[PDB]
This record gives sequence, structure tokens and C-alpha cells, in this order.
Amino acid sequence: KYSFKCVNSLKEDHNQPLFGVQFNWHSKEGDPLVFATVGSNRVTLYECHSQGEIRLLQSYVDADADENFYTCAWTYDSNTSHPLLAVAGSRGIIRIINPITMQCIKHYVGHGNAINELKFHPRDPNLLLSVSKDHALRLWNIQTDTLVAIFGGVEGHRDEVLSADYDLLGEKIMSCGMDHSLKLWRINSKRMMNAIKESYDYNPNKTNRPFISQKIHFPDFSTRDIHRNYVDCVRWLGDLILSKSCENAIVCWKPGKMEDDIDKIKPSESNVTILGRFDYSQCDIWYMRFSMDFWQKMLALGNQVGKLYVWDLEVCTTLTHHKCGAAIRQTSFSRDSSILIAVCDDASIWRWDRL
Ligand SMILES: COc1ccc(F)c(C[C@@H]2CCc3c(C(C)C)nc(N)n3C2)c1
Repeated sequence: KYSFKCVNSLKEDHNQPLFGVQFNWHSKEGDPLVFATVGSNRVTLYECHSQGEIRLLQSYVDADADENFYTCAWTYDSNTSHPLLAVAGSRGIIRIINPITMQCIKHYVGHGNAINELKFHPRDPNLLLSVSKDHALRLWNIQTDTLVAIFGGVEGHRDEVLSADYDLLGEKIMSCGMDHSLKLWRINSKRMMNAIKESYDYNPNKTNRPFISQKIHFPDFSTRDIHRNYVDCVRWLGDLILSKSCENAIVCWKPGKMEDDIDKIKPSESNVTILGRFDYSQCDIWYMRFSMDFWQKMLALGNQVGKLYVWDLEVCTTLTHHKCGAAIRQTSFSRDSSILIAVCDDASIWRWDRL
């Protein structure tokens, strides 16, 4: 059903892989569609214009040349509506950047180990989730600069956490990593809702107390039975999960037996139910993300030879350009799903417009 035309492409002059791309879904009405790209020590902003024009807006060039940005996530200021961009990578430093000036206005350091993904809470623009090479997830309140919670320990991830996703309402997180496992962490518990509330009440200039972070050691569910390799991308599709490894499939599955409710699932739940698989080829290298559009009506995944697969989630289109031959690391749909951006290993950017 869905068709796209390649209207433009470009290459960033650093020639390093671009690991992340995100459209700003908080962009204002009347303003051009903006997306950010991340790779090497750079964060770059582009505007989408008519006649397929991809206009370079601005760039952040990190002071440390050895920084490798792996992820970016947009949010907005809850009082003014002004957009902000969160970036992080190999250095383990979260940077909150003002996109108008490219000023780093806030930075956070957990233990300083590489951050593989950032995600903002779907209902709270101040709640930032980070997943790290150090096997833990961290939840930050960027309004009060507090570490709300650390998810991990011997019962948490036993290797790098590579991806995570909040559900629709931001009541729970599903995480995944190098340990082959997918873990559930409920954040609508009395303990977590209280912690989030206290994070808002914290002001270090009016007290001598440190802000106490929750140490969440036990996940609400765990499975190692979906994939047989590094699980590098996870996303909620309602109460269901979409996840992939490097085994040439995106698996749609759920914790428990076929008719088990996600909110009745106990931590000891030993079963999983696979609902289906999105099969494809030549996407067996590690660290390849899939994306969905805002409405979760489309699913897109680039492969390691520059093909871009798009599935209709309501019922497969293959987007290919004879000059697009590098690994597509991540894709991003604009909020209205009219544009799909693919970023590559060779620092190239490809613009596909929906017909
Ligand atoms: C684009 O798709 C991603 C999926 C998952 C994911 F974690 C990332 C970010 C990094 C990409 C690079 C990286 C390495 C290098 C040193 C070999 N090693 C780890 N662990 N990474 C992860 C990206």
C-alpha cells in the first residue's frame, strides 16, 4: 500500500557512521520539518524543504574528538514549549542541547560508561531514560537534574543494554541487550511514582540532603527466548513487543501465554508468546535500528546493503536507490509520516517522500 520516492541525498564531511537520526516531533506548525543526525563527535540539524531540499541548519561539534554519539532524543521545555535535544554516546555523558544555538545547557554523568540509547517518557518531557554499556538503565529528571532510578544488578542485565522503550502511557519500560534478554521494568509502582514526585520536589540550593536514587534490582519480567543473539532494538506496539536481533527478523511477541494480560504478568512468568515475525534479508550485522511512525501504522528498517524495508502494520515495500549501498543504521519518519530519513555507515543521508 505505502509508496515512497527518493527526492534527495547528501553525505556529511566526516565520513564516519551516522548511528542515529530523529525528526523533531515537537516542531511548531508553520515551521519546517527538522531532523537531527548523530555520529562521530557531531550532532547535526537539517530542515526539510520543497524540491527535496535538505537544508543544513546547524551543528554541534563536541570538544572531545574521541566522542562517538550513538543516540539522540527530542523533548521540549514543559513551560515554554521550546524544543531540546538529548545526545549521548561512547563517553557516557548525556548532553541537553538547545537546538536554536547548539549550546549544551545541561549534562549528566552516571558512571561514565557508553550510553547506547536515550528515550523520553511519552507523557513527561522531563523524564529521560538512558541505557548503558555498564548493564544498567538510568531514569533522569532533566527539570531538577536528578537521577530518579538505576535499573540493574545481578537480576538485571548481565551485559550491555542496547535499547529500551516506554509503553504508550509511560507505565513500564522494556529493555534489551547483548545478554539476549528482554526485561520489563514497571515505573507505575508506588515506589517509582513516589520517586518521580520527590525528584520534582528536589532543589539542591535549598537543602543539604542528597537526592536519593531508587536502586531497582528486580525486573517485572525477563525472557531470553525470543532471540539467539544481541537484541539491539525494542519497541512497544500497544501491549505487544517488537524486537530484533541480527537474525534477519523483527519478532512480535508478548510476555506470558496467548491470553495473559500484560498487567497480570508476574516477575516469575516463564512463558512468552510469539505473534509473528517480519522477515527480511542482509540485516545480520549488529546495531541496526527499526523505527515506527508516530501513528504506529508503519514500521521501517534499513539493511546492511542500503535497502530500506517498510511494512504496513494495519494489514512490504522495498526502498532502494542505485547509489545507496552502505548500512542504514537508523531511519526516522516525520510526525505527519510524509518524509522518511535514512542515515548510513558512510555518513550519507537519504530522503524518501511518501506518495
Ligand atoms: C544503530 O543501531 C544501534 C543499535 C543498538 C545500539 F546499542 C547502538 C549504539 C552503539 C553502536 C556502536 C557500538 C559499538 C562499536 C564500538 C562496535 N558497540 C556497541 N555496543 N555499540 C552500540 C546502535
